[PDB]
Amino acid sequence: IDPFTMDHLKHLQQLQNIERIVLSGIVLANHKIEEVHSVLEPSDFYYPPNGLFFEIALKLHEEDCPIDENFIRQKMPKDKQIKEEDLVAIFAASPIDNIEAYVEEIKNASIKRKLFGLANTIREQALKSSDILGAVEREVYALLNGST
Amino acid sequence: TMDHLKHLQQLQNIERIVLSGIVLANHKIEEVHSVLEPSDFYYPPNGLFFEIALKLHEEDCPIDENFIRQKMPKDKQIKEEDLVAIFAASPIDNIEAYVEEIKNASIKRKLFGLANTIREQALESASSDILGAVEREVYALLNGST
Amino acid sequence: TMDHLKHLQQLQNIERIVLSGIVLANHKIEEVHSVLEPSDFYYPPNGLFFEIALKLHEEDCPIDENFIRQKMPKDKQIKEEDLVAIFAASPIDNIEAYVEEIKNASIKRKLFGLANTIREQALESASSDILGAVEREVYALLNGST
Amino acid sequence: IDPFTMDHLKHLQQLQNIERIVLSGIVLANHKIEEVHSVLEPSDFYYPPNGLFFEIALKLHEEDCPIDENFIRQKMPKDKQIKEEDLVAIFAASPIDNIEAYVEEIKNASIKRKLFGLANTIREQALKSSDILGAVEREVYALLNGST
Amino acid sequence: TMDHLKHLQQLQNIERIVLSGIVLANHKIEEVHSVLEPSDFYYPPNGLFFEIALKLHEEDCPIDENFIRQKMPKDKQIKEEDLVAIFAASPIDNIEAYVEEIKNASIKRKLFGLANTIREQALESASSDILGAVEREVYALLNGST
Amino acid sequence: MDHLKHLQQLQNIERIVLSGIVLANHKIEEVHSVLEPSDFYYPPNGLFFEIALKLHEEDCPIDENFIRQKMPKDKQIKEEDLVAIFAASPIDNIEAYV
Amino acid sequence: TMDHLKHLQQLQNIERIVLSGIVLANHKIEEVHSVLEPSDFYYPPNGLFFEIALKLHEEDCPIDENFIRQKMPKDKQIKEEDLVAIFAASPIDNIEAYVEEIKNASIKRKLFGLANTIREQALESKSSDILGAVEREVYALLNGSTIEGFRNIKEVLESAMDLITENQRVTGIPTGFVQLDNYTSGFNKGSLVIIGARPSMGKTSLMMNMVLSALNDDRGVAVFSLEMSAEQLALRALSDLTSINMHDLESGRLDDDQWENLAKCFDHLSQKKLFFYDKSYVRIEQIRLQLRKLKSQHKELGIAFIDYLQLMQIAEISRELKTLARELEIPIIALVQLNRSLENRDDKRPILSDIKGGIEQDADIVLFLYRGYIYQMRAEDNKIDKLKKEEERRIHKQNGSIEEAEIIVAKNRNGATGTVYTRFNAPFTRYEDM
Amino acid sequence: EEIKNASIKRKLFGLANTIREQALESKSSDILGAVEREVYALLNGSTNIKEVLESAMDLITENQRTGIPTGFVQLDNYTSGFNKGSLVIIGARPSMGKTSLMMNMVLSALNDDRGVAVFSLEMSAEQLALRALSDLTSINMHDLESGRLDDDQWENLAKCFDHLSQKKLFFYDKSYVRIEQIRLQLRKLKSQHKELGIAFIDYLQLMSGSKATKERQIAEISRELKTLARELEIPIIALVQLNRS
Repeated sequence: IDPFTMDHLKHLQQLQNIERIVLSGIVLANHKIEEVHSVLEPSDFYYPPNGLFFEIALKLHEEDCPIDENFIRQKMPKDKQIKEEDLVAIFAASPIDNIEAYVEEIKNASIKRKLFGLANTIREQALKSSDILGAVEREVYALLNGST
Repeated sequence: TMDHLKHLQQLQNIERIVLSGIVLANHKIEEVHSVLEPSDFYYPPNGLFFEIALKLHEEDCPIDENFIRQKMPKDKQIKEEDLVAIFAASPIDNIEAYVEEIKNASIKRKLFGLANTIREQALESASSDILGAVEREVYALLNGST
Repeated sequence: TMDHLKHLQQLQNIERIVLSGIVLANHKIEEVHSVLEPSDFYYPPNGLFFEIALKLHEEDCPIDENFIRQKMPKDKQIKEEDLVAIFAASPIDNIEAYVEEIKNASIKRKLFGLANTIREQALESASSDILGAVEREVYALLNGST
Repeated sequence: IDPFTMDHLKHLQQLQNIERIVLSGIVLANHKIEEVHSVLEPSDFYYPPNGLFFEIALKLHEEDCPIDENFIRQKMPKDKQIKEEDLVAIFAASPIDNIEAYVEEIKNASIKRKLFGLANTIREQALKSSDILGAVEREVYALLNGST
Repeated sequence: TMDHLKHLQQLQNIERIVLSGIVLANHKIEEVHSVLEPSDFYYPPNGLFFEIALKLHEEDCPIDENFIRQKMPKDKQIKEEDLVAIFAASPIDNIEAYVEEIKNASIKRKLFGLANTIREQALESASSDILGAVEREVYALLNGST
Repeated sequence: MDHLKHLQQLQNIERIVLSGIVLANHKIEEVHSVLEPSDFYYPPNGLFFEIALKLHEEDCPIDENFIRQKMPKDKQIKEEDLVAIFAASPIDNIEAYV
Repeated sequence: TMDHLKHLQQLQNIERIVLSGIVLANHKIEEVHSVLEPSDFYYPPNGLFFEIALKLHEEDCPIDENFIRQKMPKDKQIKEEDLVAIFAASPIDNIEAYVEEIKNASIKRKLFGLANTIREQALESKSSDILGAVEREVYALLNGSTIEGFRNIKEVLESAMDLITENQRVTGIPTGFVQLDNYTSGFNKGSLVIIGARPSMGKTSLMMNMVLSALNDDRGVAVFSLEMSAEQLALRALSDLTSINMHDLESGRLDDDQWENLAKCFDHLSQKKLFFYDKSYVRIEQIRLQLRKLKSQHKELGIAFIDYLQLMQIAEISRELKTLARELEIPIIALVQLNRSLENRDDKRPILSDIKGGIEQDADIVLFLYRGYIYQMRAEDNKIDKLKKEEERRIHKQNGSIEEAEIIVAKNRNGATGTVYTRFNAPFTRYEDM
Repeated sequence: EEIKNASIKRKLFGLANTIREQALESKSSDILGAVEREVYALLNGSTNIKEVLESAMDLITENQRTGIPTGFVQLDNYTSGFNKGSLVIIGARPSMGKTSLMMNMVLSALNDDRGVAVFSLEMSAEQLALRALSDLTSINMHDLESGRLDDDQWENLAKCFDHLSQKKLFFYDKSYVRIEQIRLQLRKLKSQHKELGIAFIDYLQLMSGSKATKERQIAEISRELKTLARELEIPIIALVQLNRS
């Protein structure tokens, strides 16, 4: 955006780091992937390498394979490859016990992001209007199903 | 692309015709007000026009040039050009569709504003609190149409 | 694209960790050898390392710096840098997955070579004779994995 | 390829000629198309005009129409048209009785060709490896079904 | 693209072979005429050739160089080059397929002309009258093939 | 795989040289006298070199900041290489490395 | 992959740096304030910080953690995280560029504000008014930039006086000839000086002595030989130092007493600030560039010499050379080889116009070499030829090989025009001073 | 006029956007130059008998309402003072006292309290001032240049010092300025100071041929200068160094 208000950006800096740490803890604790996946999805990540990282992690756990640098490094989807910086930075992250609070944060950012595009969409729809009236209800059902 | 202005001029035209039809048919005001509110109009002179019309019908006073011209709220006055232009409009019978059409346009504006509101919510890195805001807006829109 | 080398360095790393884990846990050598062979390693010093380890376990001799350093085959010696680097590696428990992973890499190399072999067959305008070569290779691969 | 070893090319020169003669005999003997088709397919031809030639020949026999220059010349698929040189050269070919030995030759070349691309494929697969292990079996089933 | 001429030369060739086969086998003329007409030939000397052949068979006179050369209609004569070229053609047995093939080519020409006709109808901004023209053409084509 | 061994070493050497010039601004002259931006294998290194030259010509010192602002704004060097340059251990008399 | 404002947090760091440099060097605040202002700062605590710094400097009070923490305005409070971070910053010298760059950032800020402003201003319209607004904004920015500006003379006048009075307490670089310095008043800075001499007259030898005149004044000299190589040029100078004839020095043989004085002048010159460039037929721009380069490398450089200029236009060469003369603020001396049309004339004395795409004008001071004996000889030969149609050298050698020479001072901008007589020594090819 | 207004606005907005995006780069000097060029673009974009009759009225009304004093009444008998927007040129040989002579006429305008802009390419500003003080204090050049001055000379010196110091005087000693750069700088200074009624330049050297057009011609330069002369409506004076022929 064109607007620069010396803020909101730090929120982004925060969320990257959060995703990083979240991934790190699971690197250390392979089992946490279930409680993470129960909440977060690969698309839910802001930072794309983190989301892809998550995807690979999932595919590894489903075949009962432990999580570390090597596994990820070979089990690359070869459709997209992760930049080394993002890769290493995740392992570098300070792993903190009890991350269920942090998971919700990224879930929150994902909620926000899913909201913005939708808002733009429905805004554009109004330019036919009964269809937009229905569109509100459909978006409502979407969010309602999303939260619960 | 000069697109959007052409729609706006049209909605103005609709408001004109509606008001003209009410000028000719005083009784239609009930079925109009039953749907629309003064705030629901896009073009301000038309909305004010509507408000005055309401205040006249409530006191059993007929609606024509003279009445509006005199029963002005003296806080704001309607431009004579727009005023006469309303009377100049070709009045078409059974405008009940046109009424709801303007309802639709008002819905559009309220929608734009609401969507922008939640956009501002997205500007404020809160999300469960943000999640609730949608639900509250839903009740507003749901009650508005029905 | 600097791609392939990054995988090779990694497989080296895996071999390192595996050997380290065996250094710490002498008993794991049985479950390792049950799968892998000295020829199955990509990195030669690691394979030789493995061979020596085998010869030590067979004679009930423990595995550490001293043993390897002395029980050298004197036909080839392991570079000290690689040697120590093996000990330096972070040993991780239950490497049975890593073992099969290296098995997979060995499978990859044997595959490359086999495919190239049949490619050479295609270089030699023979085809029923060429047709048979695939079947013989099939038994080799089938027996290898199972 | 970059390699030139004064040989293997003559094999190619041979196979073109073989396809040519094979086609010629059927031009002379319309009935042989069945025993050819039972073995060879249009894709099995190295030289594309020969394969297309074969395709048209098949479509002509199925409607019980004899095989000569004219029939082919009109019943062009109009999606691809054959160069006149290749066309005439086939009829020009010396027709020899008992071609069942020659059919097998082109079948052989087709086997070789089908092999090479496959070899490259499976070579590339190894770069995930269990999938490649399965890939060997699938290629095996493919070739096994191909020969029998 | 030099395409279409190559087809035309071929159809000429077919007509040649057909006539040659009839030269060798006089009896085939019945099964030919049963299908084709003099007007049905593309190459005019071939059609005239056919006409003369018919007139000869009807009077129980055999068909060869001499007969054609003498039984010329004297309104039009066949070029000697084309004439001899007919005899030069390699005669192939059972040409009943070739006959219908030429029938097909004649069908093609009659089709081109018919389609062009209705095109001219479209040139004349008439349409129910124009609608009928298609139906009449349909009966013509339907009767022609069957 | 000796070729890529040389590759992984050359990346390091380029970085080293660049860092040495970071600390010793004046060395850029003897570098340019030999090397050119195209002479570099790793593109960000060449780009970096180019920027360094542009800074020296306007007699401006060389550090993390000078590069970041004076980005060609056609291309921005990925952070991973960029920092790694500064992280490189400085070694003197790199003329042989050059 | 790219996020705006990322560079900005880096931009803040620069402010931090500059402030730290001023912390260490209190005097730097003046040269900072002369450019930057408190509003010029992006990061507010830094700007107000600067404000405080100014208020403290004006009362002649040093700037430090103690002085800063105490003189708090109590209207705005600097966050602890920042406050410490500023002092914690690593101290950096030559922060002038950093100041300039922060000025750049502020400038950019004025840009973003004004650029948006004028557009909306123009939206309403009297478009002529909008135009005038553009003009006023233009003048505002122009005054704001202060890049290659004008003002002010009166300040520099005082320093220019304080410089000449200090020496009054020689005006330029010493020539070597007291006769010549009476007219030239020494080599004044940014002054273009040219010497046009005929070949073998001892031009190349004469130049080196004047080079030495600057070397004993410890002033950096850049030397440019296009046609000739450096080695010989050094050899002549040693021929003038060791007082040894050219041939003995060139051939190789030296006795016990001469090699000693030779080696004695050797390291003497070796330690002297001397630079060489023997590459042939260099272009004028390459000269400008290399001189920029060497002056950037060495501040000490106070004078330059070139030998010699070739005929191809001379006006533009002299122009760009005067340009560079005032640019690097040092007097530049180049040698020119005059046209042969000089000798076609009856009076073979060199004149200003003899080197004729136009005639050279840009030179401030022009000097000519004239040997009175060499043209006397030709007249005597002509008279002999006239007598047919109608030992002196050995005496010269026995005298001490001294001949009369004239150094014509034909051109001296806003000075005196005259001729000076100097004794020339033929074997050493040297001009004796008296 | 109104449609022209709209077009003007149209171009303006584009320019505004251009400069807006330019800031993202973060070379501010380049940005300054961009401002100057865009300014020139806008400025240039903006700017029979009955026609001449009006000017004929505006000329006599001006005399009823002559120029800037030269300093020499002899010369002012011919020149009739420095009329506004009039291009005047001086060709003089070197060392004749050209640099010295100009300053007297500078003083003549300064005593007329009209702002004078001075442009020295070849020489430095300081020296140019030193000659002026040499003419004010009536002291020989060398004494002022060397530094030693007695009680009576340093006194009259300091007395003329602040006297000239307060006068409306401007200087530009930067080397090798371009004609367009001159035009721009004069626009800037005239915009900064309205009072300035005259300008002086010393000096341009003549280069003939064809290679003299790209590397920097006085024929078109004099044209651009007449342009600016009528532009700022003030008489411009430049010094010329004639050829040796």
